[PDB]
Amino acid sequence: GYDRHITIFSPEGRLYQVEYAFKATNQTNINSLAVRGKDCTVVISQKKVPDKLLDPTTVSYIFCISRTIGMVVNGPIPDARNAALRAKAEAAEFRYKYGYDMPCDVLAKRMANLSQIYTQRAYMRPLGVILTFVSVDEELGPSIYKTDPAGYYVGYKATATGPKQQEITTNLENHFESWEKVVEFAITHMIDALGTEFSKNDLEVGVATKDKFFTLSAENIEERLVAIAEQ
Amino acid sequence: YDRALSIFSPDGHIFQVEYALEAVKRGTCAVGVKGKNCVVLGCLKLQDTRISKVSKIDSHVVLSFSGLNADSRILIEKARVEAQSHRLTLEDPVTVEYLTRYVAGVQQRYTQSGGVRPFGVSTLIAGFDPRDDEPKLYQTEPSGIYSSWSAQTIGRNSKTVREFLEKNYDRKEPPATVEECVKLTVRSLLEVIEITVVKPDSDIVALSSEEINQYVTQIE
Amino acid sequence: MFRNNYDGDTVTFSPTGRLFQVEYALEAIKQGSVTVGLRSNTHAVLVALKRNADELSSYQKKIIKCDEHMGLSLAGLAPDARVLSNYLRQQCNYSSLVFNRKLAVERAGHLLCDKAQKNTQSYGGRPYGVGLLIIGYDKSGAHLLEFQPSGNVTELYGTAIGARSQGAKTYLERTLDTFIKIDGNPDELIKAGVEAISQSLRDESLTVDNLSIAIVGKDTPFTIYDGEAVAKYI
Amino acid sequence: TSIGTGYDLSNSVFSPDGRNFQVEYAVKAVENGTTSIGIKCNDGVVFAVEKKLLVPQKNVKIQVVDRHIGCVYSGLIPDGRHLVNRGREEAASFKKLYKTPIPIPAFADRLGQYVQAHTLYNSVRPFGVSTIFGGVDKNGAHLYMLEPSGSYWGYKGAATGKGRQSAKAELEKLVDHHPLSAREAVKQAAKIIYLELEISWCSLSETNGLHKFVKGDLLQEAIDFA
Amino acid sequence: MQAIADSFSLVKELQYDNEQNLESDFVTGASQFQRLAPSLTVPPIASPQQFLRAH
Amino acid sequence: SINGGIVVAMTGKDCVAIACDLFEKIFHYGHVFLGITGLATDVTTLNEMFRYKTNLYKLKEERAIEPETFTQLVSSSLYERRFGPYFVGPVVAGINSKSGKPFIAGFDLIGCIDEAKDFIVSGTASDQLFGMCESLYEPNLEPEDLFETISQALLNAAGAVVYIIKKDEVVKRYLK
Amino acid sequence: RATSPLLESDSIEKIVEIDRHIGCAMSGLTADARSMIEHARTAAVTHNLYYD
Amino acid sequence: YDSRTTIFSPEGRLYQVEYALESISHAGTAIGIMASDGIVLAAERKVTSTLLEQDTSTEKLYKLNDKIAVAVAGLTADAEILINTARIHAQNYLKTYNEDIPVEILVRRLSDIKQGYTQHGGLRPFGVSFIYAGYDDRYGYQLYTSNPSGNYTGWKAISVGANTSAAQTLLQMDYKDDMKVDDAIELALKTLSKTTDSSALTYDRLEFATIRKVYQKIFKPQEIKDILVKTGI
Amino acid sequence: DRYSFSLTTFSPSGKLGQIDYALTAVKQGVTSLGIKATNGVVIATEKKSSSPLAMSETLSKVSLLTPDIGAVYSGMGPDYRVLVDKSRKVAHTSYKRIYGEYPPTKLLVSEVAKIMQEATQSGGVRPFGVSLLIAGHDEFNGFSLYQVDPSGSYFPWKATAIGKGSVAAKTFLEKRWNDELELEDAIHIALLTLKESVEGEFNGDTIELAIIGDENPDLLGYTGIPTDKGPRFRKLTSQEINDRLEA
Amino acid sequence: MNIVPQDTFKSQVSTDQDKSVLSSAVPSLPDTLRQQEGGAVPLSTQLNDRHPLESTLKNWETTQRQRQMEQYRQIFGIAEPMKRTMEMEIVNRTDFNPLSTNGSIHRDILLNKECSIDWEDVYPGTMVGDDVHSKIEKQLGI
Amino acid sequence: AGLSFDNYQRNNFLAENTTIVGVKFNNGVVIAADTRSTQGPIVADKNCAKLHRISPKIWCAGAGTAADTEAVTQLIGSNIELHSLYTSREPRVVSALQMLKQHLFKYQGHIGAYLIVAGVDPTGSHLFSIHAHGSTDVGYYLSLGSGSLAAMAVLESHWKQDLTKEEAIKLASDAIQAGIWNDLGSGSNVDVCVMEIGKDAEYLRNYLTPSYKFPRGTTAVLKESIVNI
Repeated sequence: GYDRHITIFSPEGRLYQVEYAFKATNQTNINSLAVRGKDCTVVISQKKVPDKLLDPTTVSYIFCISRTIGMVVNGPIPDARNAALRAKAEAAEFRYKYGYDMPCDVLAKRMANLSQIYTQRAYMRPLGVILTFVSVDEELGPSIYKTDPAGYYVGYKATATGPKQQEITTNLENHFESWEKVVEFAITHMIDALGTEFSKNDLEVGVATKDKFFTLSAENIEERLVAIAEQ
Repeated sequence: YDRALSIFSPDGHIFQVEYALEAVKRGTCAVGVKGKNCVVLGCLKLQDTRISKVSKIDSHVVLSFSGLNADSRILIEKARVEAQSHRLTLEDPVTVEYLTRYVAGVQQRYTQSGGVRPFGVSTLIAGFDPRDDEPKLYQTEPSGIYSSWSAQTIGRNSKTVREFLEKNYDRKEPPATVEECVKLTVRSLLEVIEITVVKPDSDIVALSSEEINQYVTQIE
Repeated sequence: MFRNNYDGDTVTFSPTGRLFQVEYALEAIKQGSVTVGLRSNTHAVLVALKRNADELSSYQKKIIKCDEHMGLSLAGLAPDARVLSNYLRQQCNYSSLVFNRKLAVERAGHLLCDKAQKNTQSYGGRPYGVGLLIIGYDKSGAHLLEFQPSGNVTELYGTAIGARSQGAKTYLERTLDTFIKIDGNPDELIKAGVEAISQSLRDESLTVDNLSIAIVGKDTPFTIYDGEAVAKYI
Repeated sequence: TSIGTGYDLSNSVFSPDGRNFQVEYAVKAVENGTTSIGIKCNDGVVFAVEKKLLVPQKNVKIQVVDRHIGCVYSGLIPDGRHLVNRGREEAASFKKLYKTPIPIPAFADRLGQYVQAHTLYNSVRPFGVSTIFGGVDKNGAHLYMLEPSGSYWGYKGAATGKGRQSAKAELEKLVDHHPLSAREAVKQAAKIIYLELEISWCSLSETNGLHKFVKGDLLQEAIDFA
Repeated sequence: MQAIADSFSLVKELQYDNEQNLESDFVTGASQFQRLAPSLTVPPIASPQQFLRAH
Repeated sequence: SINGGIVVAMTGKDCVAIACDLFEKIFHYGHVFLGITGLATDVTTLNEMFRYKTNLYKLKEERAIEPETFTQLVSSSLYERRFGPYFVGPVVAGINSKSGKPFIAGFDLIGCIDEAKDFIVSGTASDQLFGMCESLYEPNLEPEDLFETISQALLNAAGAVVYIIKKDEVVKRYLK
Repeated sequence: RATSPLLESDSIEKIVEIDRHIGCAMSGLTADARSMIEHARTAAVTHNLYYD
Repeated sequence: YDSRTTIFSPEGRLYQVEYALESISHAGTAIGIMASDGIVLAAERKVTSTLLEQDTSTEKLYKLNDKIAVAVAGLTADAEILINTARIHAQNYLKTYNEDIPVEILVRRLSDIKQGYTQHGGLRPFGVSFIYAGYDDRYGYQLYTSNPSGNYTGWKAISVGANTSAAQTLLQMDYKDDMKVDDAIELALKTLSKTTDSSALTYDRLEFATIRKVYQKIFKPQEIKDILVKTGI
Repeated sequence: DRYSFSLTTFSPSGKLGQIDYALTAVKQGVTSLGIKATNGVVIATEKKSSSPLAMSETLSKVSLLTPDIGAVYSGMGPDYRVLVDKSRKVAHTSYKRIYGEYPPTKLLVSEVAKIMQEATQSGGVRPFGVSLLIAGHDEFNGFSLYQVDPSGSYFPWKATAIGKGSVAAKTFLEKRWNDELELEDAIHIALLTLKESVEGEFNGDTIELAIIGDENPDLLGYTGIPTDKGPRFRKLTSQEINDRLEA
Repeated sequence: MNIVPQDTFKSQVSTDQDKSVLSSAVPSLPDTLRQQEGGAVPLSTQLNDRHPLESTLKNWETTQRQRQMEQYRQIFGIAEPMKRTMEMEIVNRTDFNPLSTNGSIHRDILLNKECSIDWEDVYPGTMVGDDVHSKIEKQLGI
Repeated sequence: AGLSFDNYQRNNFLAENTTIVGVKFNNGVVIAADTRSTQGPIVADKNCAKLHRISPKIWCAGAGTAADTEAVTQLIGSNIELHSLYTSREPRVVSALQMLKQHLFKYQGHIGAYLIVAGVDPTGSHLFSIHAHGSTDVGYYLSLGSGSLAAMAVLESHWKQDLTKEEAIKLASDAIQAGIWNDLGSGSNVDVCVMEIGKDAEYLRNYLTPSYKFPRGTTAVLKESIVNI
């Protein structure tokens, strides 16, 4: 009935429209990885660009939200860009109001509360994206927080997302000085889990350091892959 | 086509207003009779009697109702507020036609949106204009239609009581005495007692539950 | 059949991308009476076959005037024609009051296009269901715009809108080579328009009551000829 | 399943597969439009489209949104007009604020956000248009295709409309041949369309970095090549 | 939505955004001559009565 | 005129006193007593307001308001009208039902709290009565010694009423 | 039209004055007619006031 | 027709309000009795269990004022919303007129509030019916009830909730209007004891109050137990 | 568009469907429980995690509302989080800012119940799919424990449990509860009940437990105001919880 | 792009400016009984010598919101302020509650006021026209 | 809503008819104040405590309208408490400074609170002044109130980089004593609060503290009554 079109409870007590918003997050086949070093956080995403005509320069699902916070989005790019602009405005508003750089987990909490709004107002659809925020917090150090369309969020030691996220998660559980080594570690485990020897353009990589968040350029991913192939 | 006020039936009816008139048809019966000198209105064991369905809106004008009691009470309160607002803004007491026009406007206003329920109440408004002695009796309807009547009945048995009045009233030999109006009212009710008599210059009496008229009419 | 499901509002596409609710407003023009417009390089002319509801009734005013430079022709829903005409004339006025410049005809048409598009995309309203022909004369010369209530505007040498406009438009398509050269002899352009509107007639003939004409040009402010003034051209 | 009965009659509904069928239907609306292509040069970009009482100098399909950026759309005329005008407003406001031509990626972002916003609420419908836009830029030249979902990416070439599949295939063969000058790209765009013509281009060498129409002599030469 | 958007889309400086101004200057029809209780201009200041007294 | 006049409150052992020169200017809301000097219109408005607030308090809590909580209520209710305050000088006196702590406080127009432990004066002739109270007052007065001290100080401030408040009883007295 | 003989025909008022030289006869849902007549009367009086 | 409270059915009846009325048929019975010298209120605590704090679950009888109390049947959340609105109204009345609110004015205000939620479509009826006991110097002791429909009636004795028909029949047989408060307490206890679905009318399953003499008392479970054994239940 | 129809409505049975379905969503949630002792209250719950890579230290299911009041929930965590934020805000705005002191547990519970109820009238929102156990101390009412349901109904309890284990936990509490428990006895009974209710690994990192007890001046963060009162709410560390489990 | 609220005084005044409270007898004058303001005696002319702060403190938050929307228009374009405003209007228009004074729990989240108090929160501050029906009529525009 | 204006015109018509110091030191900050309070020339209350707490480790003292400083300080303490709960973090002193100055700016100086805010947080010790118009400045030592000049004279004569806790407490209490002796508004006791970056804040109430009864029956009782409540 209406529980199919709007986010009211079904007799099971289930918000089907939110569960279906979770399934929207896997409509792109990209999967991604985030890991923590001692003093850096690294996020690895696939970059599936088989279309000869598509310009892989523009195809990025990793967003720089703040000086110290980045996030990777899993799910359709329009809603990812919407969430990105929202989080970015909220990080700037937090900095303006409270006089210090927004912590990654406070931004995650804000975006989760917004998602709760979208899970509770009848006339607002849930946003259909999973957001993974990565930062090096000045109090907590490197930290990863992931936010669902349901408005659930929790911190993680590492994450994977997308259709094959179980394989990466289990490889990380099997496992469990500078950020370049951590990038090489994460890439090596992505390769070992997925079974695809990546091209320099099959990947995109984000690094949060003590001072800043940055995305690797294709020549940096190239040299990381070379340094992997040395072993 | 039944499920909104906004929707005309293909035959031009607004069924949602006819269903409010059917809601009126279920309310307890109210009777009104104009004389030449007065207007007469009429209609469990453990009930606390001390704590009438005839409601004074101002000293000169009176409103009875049938249908939903709570709706009627809201509309009575609004009518009283309007009566006092007129009496404040203008020095004169409200005309009875002005009051019934306001009441019908309020009932219409609650018909002008699909988000609000119309008042499922019809009112019988009786009284005299200030400094006047023509008796005026009016009916209002859920649509906000209003009409002037020599006698009318609304609610559960309005059909039979009206068919009685249509033959026991005479448009050109109306009852010319208070007792004659009360007699005709009680007779009409006895077809199915409470009686209120309104007289010019703000004189209104609830008629003491005098059973004498009842006994006389049962003898007749 | 299945169209019944996807046609309830301007906000549902069908499985074929149709957007039926706009199509129905474009069909609403076909219920209108025929009107023709044409222009030369120096003059622009509108011709309209008016109708009346009954022999006891007057004919409805089908052509209007934004200002002394531009004017308008209606076909389709009278309420929406009223709205759009008031809108086009409130824009012509505001333009004059604030800048003291005659609103360019093309700009006025684009303003109508914009206003019309909004109703095609919000849930609550409905498309205007009315076609308009705009003529005017300005620094850029004579103009004729056809407006469709989808929110489409085209500048044309001639056109027709309404129930049988296809006949007049076919006739004009055969003869555009002739009327566009009719410069400084507007009487011949008016007579060409009345000829064009003499096609698409059915069980009817042009008469001083049912026929209305207007003209504007370099030497001629927007003037409407109706009644006995039309007998010169019948 | 392409219809999605029971999850299609309202915007913003996710189906059980997480699909927004109203968006897929607005995409299917694009598949009806006039076949249109864009090609990205080494130095710029070129656009071409496949397209009597109309005034011919006023019957033009390629829309210049700004001298900086050219735009062509397919699908619903009024939706295209509206999106074009919104983009022209966004460009003009960017220029008023920052005293520079709007970067093509910033413009693209603003348009994607505007289209995407029409996917959020049941009170509005997605735009029934897919737009190809691009131009010379501070960072070079960029070609974008903006789908009615609000999804957009940079492209080396893009095609939309009924002929989009064959246009895509031939433009991909072209890209495989040149892993282009403005002249050559104009000729190949004319060919791809032929596989009335109207063309426009934007290049630093051959239009001073402005958007300009390809008309007269070079249009006739492109038709001769086609 | 679009109405909201158009709120964010030269008329501010001469205040012909203001509806009552458009009416007063007879932009939005003759509506100034269609209202009972004619509207009276008051000077937009903290002490209108002082400005009036200073007539 | 009935505007103005003087109120004083004073602390003893296990008791408090509050007094005024007198319409009435001492009010009580259960076992918490509020004296208000100032405009009689504002005195009345404050009495009506604090009756409203303490009745709602007692209904929601099923418990009589304690003098410290009533002091904070008075403070916050005065500050609410930070712009165009009430022209009043309230004084609260009472004993906490749990601890038996005698409590007095007084306020400015906008609810600054003095909470002085010895004595509080407000209104007209405040500096005269400050001098009297400082001279006459000694800590830990007995209830009857406290009555004598407060009543004599009030009589020497320039027809009066005195409340002597125990934990479990209150005695009201009048003075010429 | 009269629903019953008890209805006072002298108060049906299907024709109303709008202005000294303009009248109006109603048919249909009388409440809407009342609203239109009140509007028309207000318009007429306003036009008199503003244009003499 | 029943989907929303603003739609009349073809029969002219408001099914959504009849369903709000039917909601009270599932609330434990409340009963009220007006005597020559006071009023008795009693209610069944149908939601009961040994882990519930009976000593602090004041959960059906609420005082709105001095000289006025309400007994609640139906949705306790809606009940406490209306109770706090009525408390605020009574205190506003006292603040304005410096007199205790007449009981009927409060009942009328609460019934108008309950009615309005039946008339705007974004609101549902309150699924709650109150019995009002109070005293004022106009009508003295007086007792009312009000429905989700927002109609109210004055009663000498009334019962609401599940077995209202049975309780009201027992009242109609046993009630006599010259009885005293001490008689009405026992008549209430008898009625509830014969009406309850429990095997026995244990003191924890009861809430009890009286308005008499003007003072009101909400009984603590000790004196409830004593009044029970005095009655002999 | 000026109106939105009520999303929660009575069924012909007289039952409000969305309220029943929210209570079903509560029944589906993981077990949580609380127990009044004579000298404190326990609240405890399972830290169910979707992965072992999640940081359990961020799964704050138990949260402080006031230094004397704490809450736990079962059901939709986002709704609980928003309700906690609002309950804290209302505890400050409605009460601390007026009376200069924190609300009693009864009145903060009433405020939460009011907030939850109004989502049952609105035509814009569904009700909250959570029930909350709110434990606290008041200077006059003493220690108290309330259960708030999606309807916004609340009742005081001696002990209760909600979620999947709710019925079996309530029976274990009803047999094991007595009016003489000390807070260490209540903590032991709580841990045994949760051990019986939990699924899979039962350890100090899959559980969290908070108490309302005596003041903790070492949690006050300042010294030298001797009348000033340390928080009575105290979350147990997973170290301490493991040291309990070794009993 | 304002810090302090600039536009803060009524430019035009009329006896009919106040709608929903007009006399039914003479639709040109206020209804002083329904106003319940203490008679006509609060005549509109008495809106003089206002506190200098009042006209800025009443609408401070509105001005901050307008500046914020302007900043979002300048930096992010017309899409972002449109989205924010549409969300906000959806919340405002769907929360109808005639009995509660409290602000919507979601409105505070959108405003990012979940962890903020102001005096309007602490101090949220009638024989006619206070009824639920008057609120229904205001909200539906009956 | 908010602070009411509802008697402004009325009260107009009717009208027509301290020393505080902060001292930063090598691991913390000391704030101190006198405890006299005055109404006009009259000492309304000795031993008035002027050191307010914004958070466990953020403390405040203020001058100007006392009720204003109290109200704004308790509002900002409530906002800081709520924000700390929301972020699960110990609050920053820069956050209190920001929201306090934005609040005072909103009221355009009509809320006449002037403040010194001192605290320690995860980023170290901080000491700020705030003015009723919303202007702030950082300092290593500050003074405020009528005795602000005497206290600043002492601080500037004796303050030095890398004061110890004890030397800083001595300096602060000397500056307050100089205020007490040299300013009339200051007097009575010295209050001190000591915040160390690693430690609980040490509040030190009254750190420095520099018969006529009539016989019973004297007063003429007129009459007696019992009031019961």
